[PDB]
Amino acid sequence: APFTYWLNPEIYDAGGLSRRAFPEGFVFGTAASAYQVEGMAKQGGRGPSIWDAFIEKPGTIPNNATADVTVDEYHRYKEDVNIMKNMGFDAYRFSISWSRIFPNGTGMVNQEGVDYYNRLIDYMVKKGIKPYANLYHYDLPLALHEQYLGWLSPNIVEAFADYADFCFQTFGDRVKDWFTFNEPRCVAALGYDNGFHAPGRCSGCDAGGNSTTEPYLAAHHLILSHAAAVKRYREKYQLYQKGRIGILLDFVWYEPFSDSNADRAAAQRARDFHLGWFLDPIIHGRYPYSMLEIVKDRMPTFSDEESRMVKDSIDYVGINHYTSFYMKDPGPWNLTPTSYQDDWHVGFAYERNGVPIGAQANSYWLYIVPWGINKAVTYVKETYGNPTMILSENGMDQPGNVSITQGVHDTVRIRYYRNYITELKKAIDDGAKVIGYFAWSLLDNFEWRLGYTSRFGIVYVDYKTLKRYPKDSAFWFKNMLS
Ligand SMILES: OC[C@@H]1[C@@H](O)[C@H](O)[C@H](O)c2nccn21
Repeated sequence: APFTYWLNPEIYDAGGLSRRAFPEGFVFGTAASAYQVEGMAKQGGRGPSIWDAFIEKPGTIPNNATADVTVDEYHRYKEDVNIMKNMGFDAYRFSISWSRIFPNGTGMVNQEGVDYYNRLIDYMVKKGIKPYANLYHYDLPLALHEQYLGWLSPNIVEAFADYADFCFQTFGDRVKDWFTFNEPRCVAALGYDNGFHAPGRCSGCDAGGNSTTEPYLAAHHLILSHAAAVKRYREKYQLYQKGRIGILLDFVWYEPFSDSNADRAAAQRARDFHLGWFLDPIIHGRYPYSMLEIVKDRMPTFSDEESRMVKDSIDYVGINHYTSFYMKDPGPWNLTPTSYQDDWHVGFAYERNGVPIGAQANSYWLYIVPWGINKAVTYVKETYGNPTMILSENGMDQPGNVSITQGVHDTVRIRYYRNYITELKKAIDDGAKVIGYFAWSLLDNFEWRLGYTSRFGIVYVDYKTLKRYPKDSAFWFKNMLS
């Protein structure tokens, strides 16, 4: 419809933002993941992942949609990179599909898979887009899950390190910025606490599991796998390739509902279980105190050697930040362990004095709370010794069921980005060592359990034709970044 092409004046209101408002060399980019954008899930030599198996169960994804094709970046990568360049972005964080490189997780390399990533990276470099390569975004090769239950076995650690090592050796001559994992908290909690994500394990889940122990086991092995991969990079590659390696951690801002000691403690406890679970080991070589005291024997311990390997195993930390909630003390605690989520012993709140903390996006979990990004970045600065940070994801979603015509006029997303980036700038002006910002995501894509019912892109994708239509938010970035 002709209204698709109405010029939204919001595009040109940058709210005082520009590159001059950020540090010299500050990177702006977009982020996506292999499974969510590539397609060719069962082609090109790619081995099955745990999500290929998980999606097979009817009812798992709305309308039984799959990511077998999704937005087909496998074939359309030049177009996508061209849009990124045209909108003024400096960088693209993509992920490498483990099972596209090693169909069964180990051993035989799938050369067709290697050739794909080589094409993608060479084109990015040609067009002057900086590659940031994440090694893992939820896509464990099914064979490793079948062999020894994947993240639940110590066997996975060296399996991951070998895969990482291969990637460094193969792609590290042009990829200078690496991440080991996207959101290991999500991998552990959604995969093994409530089974919402693959492999769908939890207490009483059809696939089996134990919510009291398995999340902590998976998280422990993810931390070890991260540190073993970083060891490979540091000992064999870093000096020659002159790149950097880190990890991507989700961080919801938890704000005390009131200034009571109990509510402040509740908020800290939520931070500990959400972020500290991974960041305390990396920065201090130990788990958070609250977690140790609450979870006790159900949390694995690091050997002295492991602790040394894990501590300072990053050159920077990616903070994936979207939203904030209020946190309350929930009263006396139940003494019987039931789940990781229950181990937090906190109460969530979404409003205070009849006022919502913010408007909701399409996603049930996503509340629009711009001030939260400032508090979250300041918290990491003050708590973890002013580490080098990348704000590695930020964005919001519309319903999937919107047309091209209305889908492109995403004024709410412009406001989201203007406000959140403004609040991030305040944190940086106050001393936070943030070196980059990445929007989730360039394209509308396969949104895990929500399938195609959620649209996170700054570029609309018609799923019938796979044609791209930049939304007003993409043009907002284009104007702001120029
Ligand atoms: O929900 C939108 C996106 C996901 O598509 C993706 O897994 C990303 O890593 C992420 N972290 C928090 C939210 N999101």
